Amino acid sequence: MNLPTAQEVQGLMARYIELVDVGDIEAIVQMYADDATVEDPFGQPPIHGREQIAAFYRQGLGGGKVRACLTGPVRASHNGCGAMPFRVEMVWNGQPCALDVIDVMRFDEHGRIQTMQAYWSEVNLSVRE
Amino acid sequence: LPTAQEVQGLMARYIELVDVGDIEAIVQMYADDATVEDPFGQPPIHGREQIAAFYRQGLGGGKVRACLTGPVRASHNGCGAMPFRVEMVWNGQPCALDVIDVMRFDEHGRIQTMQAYWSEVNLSVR
Ligand SMILES: C[C@]12CCc3c(ccc4cc(O)ccc34)[C@@H]1CCC2=O
Ligand SMILES: C[C@]12CCc3c(ccc4cc(O)ccc34)[C@@H]1CCC2=O
Ligand SMILES: [Cl-]
Ligand SMILES: [Cl-]
Ligand SMILES: [Mg+2]
Ligand SMILES: [Mg+2]
Repeated sequence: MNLPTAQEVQGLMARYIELVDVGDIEAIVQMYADDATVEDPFGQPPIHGREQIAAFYRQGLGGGKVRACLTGPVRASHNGCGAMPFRVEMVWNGQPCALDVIDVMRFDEHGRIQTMQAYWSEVNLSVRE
Repeated sequence: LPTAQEVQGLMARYIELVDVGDIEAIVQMYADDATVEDPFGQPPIHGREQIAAFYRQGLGGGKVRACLTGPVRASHNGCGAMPFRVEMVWNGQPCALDVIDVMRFDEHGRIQTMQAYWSEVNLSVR
């Protein structure tokens, strides 16, 4: 594909969250441009290129015990970009938890993720109480 | 720069204000030389009077409601992003729209940039 249409951005970003959910790291990494960046969290130093991005998703996911679901619609532009609200479910201090996240993404004119920026800090982590 | 908890406060305070239609307090939350993109894909709007003409335009009828539809996500470098829904009338059709703003706050606590993510794919007749 060409540069994704708004409909195309909605479908690309929804598939990305299933991959994170199902932990299919190599498929995640194919969605990214070869020279992509990941800023996650946003505010931390960017991670360049597919080798560094695969290891990061291996770090983050490879241990298992992480479900990610959208909590609302993907918001898609007309310049290849979209934003999405989701929740991650995993393990913190041996007890389930949850991190509410928004990822923005900019795609390419080949339809691959050129950037990504994941918003969140500890204010968005919550636990049973 | 403002804290992650404080960003959850400035951004929520900004939807409060959209929701009741106070354009002058919305404009005061901004910086000098702020920019607005909105929608992200269109050139930026910059100037303080222009940023007012923009809120006057969208909002002015008194008939646009804004509410959050999830929590504000905030970073530790003075930035946040938020999901919300706008309801408005559009030439007699009752509609809705789904939106994500991303905002960065200067050290003075004012918006330095705002980028609003949405499209016509984010429109629904209610
Ligand atoms: C890595 C992680 C699980 C997945 C995840 C997190 C944060 C942001 C994310 C953004 C994504 O686009 C996909 C997955 C995550 C969590 C932070 C701590 C944790 O367990
Ligand atoms: C401008 C608008 C009402 C308000 C609004 C819209 C879109 C994005 C927004 C982002 C905001 O932070 C505050 C308000 C809006 C609508 C698009 C069409 C319309 O009538
Ligand atoms: Cl939402
Ligand atoms: Cl949400
Ligand atoms: Mg799944
Ligand atoms: Mg390229």
